[PDB]
Amino acid sequence: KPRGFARGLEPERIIGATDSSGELMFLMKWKNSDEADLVPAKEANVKCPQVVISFYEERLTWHSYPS
Amino acid sequence: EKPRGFARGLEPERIIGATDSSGELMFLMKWKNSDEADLVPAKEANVKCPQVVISFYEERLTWHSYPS
Amino acid sequence: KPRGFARGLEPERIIGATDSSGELMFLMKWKNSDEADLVPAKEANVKCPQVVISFYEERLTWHSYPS
Amino acid sequence: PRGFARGLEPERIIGATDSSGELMFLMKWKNSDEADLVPAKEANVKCPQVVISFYEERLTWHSYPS
Amino acid sequence: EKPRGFARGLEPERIIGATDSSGELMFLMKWKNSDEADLVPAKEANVKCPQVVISFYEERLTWHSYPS
Amino acid sequence: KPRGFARGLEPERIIGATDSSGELMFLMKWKNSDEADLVPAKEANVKCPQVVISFYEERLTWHSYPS
Amino acid sequence: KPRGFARGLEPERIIGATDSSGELMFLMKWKNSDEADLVPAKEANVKCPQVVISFYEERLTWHSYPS
Amino acid sequence: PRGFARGLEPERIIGATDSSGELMFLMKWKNSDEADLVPAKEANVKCPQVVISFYEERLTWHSYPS
Amino acid sequence: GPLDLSRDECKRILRKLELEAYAGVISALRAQGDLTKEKKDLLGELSKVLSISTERHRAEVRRAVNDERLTTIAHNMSGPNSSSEWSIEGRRLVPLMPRLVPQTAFTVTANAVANAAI
Amino acid sequence: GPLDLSRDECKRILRKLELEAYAGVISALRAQGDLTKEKKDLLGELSKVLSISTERHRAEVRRAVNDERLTTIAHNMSGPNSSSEWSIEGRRLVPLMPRLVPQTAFTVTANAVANAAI
Repeated sequence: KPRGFARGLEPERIIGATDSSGELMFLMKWKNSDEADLVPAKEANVKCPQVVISFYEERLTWHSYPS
Repeated sequence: EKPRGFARGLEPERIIGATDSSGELMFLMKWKNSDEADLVPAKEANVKCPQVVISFYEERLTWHSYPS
Repeated sequence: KPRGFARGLEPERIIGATDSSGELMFLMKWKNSDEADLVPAKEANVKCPQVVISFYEERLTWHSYPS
Repeated sequence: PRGFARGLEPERIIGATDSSGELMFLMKWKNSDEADLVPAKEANVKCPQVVISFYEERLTWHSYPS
Repeated sequence: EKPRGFARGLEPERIIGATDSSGELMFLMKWKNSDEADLVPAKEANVKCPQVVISFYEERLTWHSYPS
Repeated sequence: KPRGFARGLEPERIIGATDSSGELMFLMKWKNSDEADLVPAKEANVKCPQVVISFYEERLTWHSYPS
Repeated sequence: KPRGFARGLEPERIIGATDSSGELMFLMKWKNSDEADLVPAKEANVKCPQVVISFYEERLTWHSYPS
Repeated sequence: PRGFARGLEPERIIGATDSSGELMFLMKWKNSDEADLVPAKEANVKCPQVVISFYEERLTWHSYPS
Repeated sequence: GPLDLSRDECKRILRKLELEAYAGVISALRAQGDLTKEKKDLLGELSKVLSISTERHRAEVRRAVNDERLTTIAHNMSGPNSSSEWSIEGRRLVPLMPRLVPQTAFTVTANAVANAAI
Repeated sequence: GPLDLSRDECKRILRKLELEAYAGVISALRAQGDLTKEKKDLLGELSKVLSISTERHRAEVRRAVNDERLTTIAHNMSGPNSSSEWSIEGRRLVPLMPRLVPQTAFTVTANAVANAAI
């Protein structure tokens, strides 16, 4: 079964992110499907830039700058 | 022994997570002027910082069938 | 004629929502009235925050996803 | 004039702030030592990859306690 | 029309010269906080800034026959 | 025994000077006394400034020199 | 007649200075002679350094720094 | 330690002041970015040409009016 | 000639001098040790006089905090605890979130409604 | 390695950073125009915090006043009268005297006396 963008669906909203795999991955909810799956940030950055920007923008908080 | 959650006397900045434990909704709260976020009961946050709670939900709203 | 919150009625509960208009709108059921109005979340958020929160708490969704 | 009005190519965002009430980015333009603030709403569409690069580089993790 | 010498209300810093004119000893006075030095009668300087006058003379003292 | 200004006499006039001792000294003639004392210029300058000035004013020297 | 240091006399005190000749010259009073004459600063700087230093030191005044 | 106590060769005097009550020179030493104040009485004998150079370069003329 | 500068060129040079001047003070202060109230007030007056914005200021602080050489000098001059206050002074907006894990993969999902009055 | 600096080397670097920092601010301020009370007070606080002596300060002012490029920038930014106050701030001790001329070739000459009591 195809997964990620291979499902040919439209990005709705990124639900979460993680780099535990060695690269940044986004958990993507696609329009009209409640089955979300992982997509590389490298791919999402290109295919759905505003969806990626929204994910980050709505999670901004002030934080001290580490040493 | 150290204060936790709202007892730290900090102003809420933004909720950055939510989970279930023992059977109660909890929010991982990022407080203003502190890098250390911690858990607070949703029941408490709903009353003390409603707009912060609403913002958390609103910016994550998705649809079963996308509207047109 | 007054519509939505302008009717001066007490909110009972949000029966539904939609953002197809460009902004999030809530279908509000008012106490003592079977005539529901679509009102801006912008307004509902400050007029009846607990009613809004209750709406979101009924739809909490945690995702399970393939590795 | 300032911001995108300068007619310069965005190079990279060096800072962000919501002190004005809206999200603003301190933009560093190509071939220029002078950086100015531009609305995030505007940078988002005019240079989406510059904005994404900015955020991705500063992504900060915070685990749940227990 | 502008004030000259002690009338300028400045404090003496150092006398940098002395000459004869019309038949009266005059001192070229360098004033504190001003680059412009001007003439003042020795008669006046002797009274108003004796140590400044003495310093001018003392540091220029020479001998007809050097003492041993 | 008290010498120089320590005699408490009123200065009459400086009759001469010399700095062979390492510092300028004035040979002071005191009023009502034919016994002159060599006193430090350091002292005479503040004790009797006008007497000192008078000494210098009698010896003003302007130089003429070859080109 | 020899002049300046050529007179074989000892420097006592510099009386004045001028660069009107194109170079800095000092009017030198020699010990035991009331006939002072001009000597190049370049020469005096080497032959009687303390006499030159004294001349300058006793003429120091605060002054603004030109543009 | 400071001044000639540093055991460095004097390079040039950059300033002078009598604020302390005695004439002091701000000395710049060879092979060192740190300058310190030294008594003029001391510099006069230890490096007379450095002192003379300092004064000669700053010699300022003032004519008599009339 | 070198001194034949246009009004615009003069403005550019001045702005560069102002930025370099501010950066230089930030570097020197960071090297001395952690930020203090005295130094914070001084920087406030300096940024005012040199027309340095708040966010340019914070970026310069981060630059200095991130400099290992200045950090090492500070450790030698005033010991550890030489960056806590600087770190707060150089605070920035960042996407802050827990790494994705099923138990935290959260979202609110709703069934969209119609329109107007119903 | 680059970060292996002795305590003494750290002190030398810090002192250099402090001097360059002060010099940089002097240059920037001179380029803006003439010295003002506001700027003088700022420099006083800066020299205190950066341990810059009064005479090192005056020497830096003279350096900036003597810089034709900074002077030219100042003239373009705030017009003439851009150095009167700086010139006073950078005041220095100088041998001040009239050029030698017979009428001014002056000295006090005396006949030396003996010693002790006479």
